[PDB]
Amino acid sequence: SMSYTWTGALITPCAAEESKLPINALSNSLLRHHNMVYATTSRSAGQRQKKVTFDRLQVLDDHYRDVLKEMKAKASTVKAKLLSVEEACKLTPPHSAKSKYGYGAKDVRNLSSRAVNHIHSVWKDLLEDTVTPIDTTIMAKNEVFCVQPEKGGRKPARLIVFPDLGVRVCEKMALYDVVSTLPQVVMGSSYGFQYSPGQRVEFLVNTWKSKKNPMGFSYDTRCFDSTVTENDIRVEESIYQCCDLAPEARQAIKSLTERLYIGGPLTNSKGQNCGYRRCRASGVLTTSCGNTLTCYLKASAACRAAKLQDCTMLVNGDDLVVICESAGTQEDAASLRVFTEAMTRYSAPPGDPPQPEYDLELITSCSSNVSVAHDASGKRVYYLTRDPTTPLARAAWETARHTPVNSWLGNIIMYAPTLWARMILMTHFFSILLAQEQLEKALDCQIYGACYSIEPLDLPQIIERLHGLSAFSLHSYSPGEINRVASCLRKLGVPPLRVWRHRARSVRARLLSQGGRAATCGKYLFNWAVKTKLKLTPIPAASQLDLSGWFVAGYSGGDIYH
Ligand SMILES: CC(C)Oc1ccc(CC[C@@]2(C3CCCC3)CC(O)=CC(=O)O2)cc1F
Repeated sequence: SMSYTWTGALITPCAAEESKLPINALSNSLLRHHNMVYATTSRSAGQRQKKVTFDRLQVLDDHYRDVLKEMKAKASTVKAKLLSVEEACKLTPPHSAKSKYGYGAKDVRNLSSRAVNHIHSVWKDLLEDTVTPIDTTIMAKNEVFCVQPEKGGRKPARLIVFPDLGVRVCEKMALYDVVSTLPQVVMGSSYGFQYSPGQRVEFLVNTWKSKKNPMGFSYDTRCFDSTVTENDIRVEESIYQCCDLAPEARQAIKSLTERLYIGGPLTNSKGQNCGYRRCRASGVLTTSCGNTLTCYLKASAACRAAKLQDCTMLVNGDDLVVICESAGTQEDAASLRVFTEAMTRYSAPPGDPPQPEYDLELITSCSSNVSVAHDASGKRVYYLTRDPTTPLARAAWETARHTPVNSWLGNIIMYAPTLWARMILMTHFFSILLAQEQLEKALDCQIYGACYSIEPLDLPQIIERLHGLSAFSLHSYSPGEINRVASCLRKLGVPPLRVWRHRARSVRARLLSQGGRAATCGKYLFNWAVKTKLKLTPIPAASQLDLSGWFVAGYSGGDIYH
């Protein structure tokens, strides 16, 4: 069936859209080639519509059925509970999309009578009615990228499809416990969202070492959300239903599946009918869990079809990496084609065709790769990095323009040991926080799709707990990593190391001069910038820091605030 049908009504914005990085003294000090940085807008929604719209053909075989049976068996070991209206309300981001029924996210969080009553009525309706398609809004996302000259043309806007706030709270009540606990039970060590960046590195390295002649590949599905069929979504529901659930949960899950998850009408911000969806909704609670299960099922079966030897998968939504035993270069290329053919039959055709890789450092998954640097003792150590282009472009935008959610803070947290997060992101943003006297102000950021309020002054202990003390003393980064950063700095027009070091020393001195948590930031985050090093001992606050909850599950598109 067609992933989408369209009426001709436009996908409309509801606020002004800026497409060019503005000229701004603060962002200019970070990167001067502002014309390289753009944001997507509703103007390119038509381009995206064409890309996401196609007929899916799906044929299922014995391998598919076998894997599904195994997954259901694991799912049957899971007991999940309904959330109360209170608990669900508390998971709603403060700035989540308001309801069309006269209340917003703040009212939901405050347990406002108008909010809570409508939620109860939506829930009751889910129980009474298991057929009527539920309305969704479709919007073009405004996301920031750098121009890729070698590729041609800007990325068009991604779309988001989401039901009303009232429905989203009901999804949490029925399914929050399921989507938080089920994936790890079903997929075990293959479930990527259970890992911190360091734990992800550990899993990848150990998996690589477990093979005699390791070979790995990332598999890019062409528009994964759109490839997801009614069958796939019903199969996901059948997996959910294997859980030990309350009767009202079972009914609500069945209802949400029939009325929302399988498909439904698309409405623009002007209230006009834009068309109809028969694929994954990108803005529902089950997007991440559904994609992860479905990607895992199809890939596991395709591994068997391709007769890959000892395939180990790591899955995060639609992001898939496979590590296996090499059968030789020609044999590997042939087996990857068979894998691709199998995935295609399952309705997960390739974007870029998968390529066998024999160096672990060259495998990119979740937009990231393992690399090597040296710790204080000179020992080679593994850590997670990524190309810094998008992080830096977004940092520049977030410098020039105010936004609730700050990718830069998430990037510092997740990539704290990296050359670029330390040299550039920490230096740049602490200089701004110093200038603004806003070090004490908590900021919102995203980790694995969930939103968190984080105090920048807590960064030293957060980094220690997450990455260890070595994050503050890594040096001698790999030539490949240094070269990649070098290319980025040239492309974006970012100042060189000598400039960042100078800026960092000044930032550090000021932080130190202020005492308290500010001084701890100066000492630990910027020790790299000084000749006369300070001794970096374990921070007492880090030992009593429970960073569990951060890496339990993925919630991208799921409207989750922790
Ligand atoms: C990209 C290239 C043209 O320039 C650089 C080369 C190396 C580095 C790393 C410098 C280093 C890090 C420490 C954390 C931030 C800067 C690590 C290192 O090996 C020595 C050092 O003085 O600091 C940055 C650079 F910007």
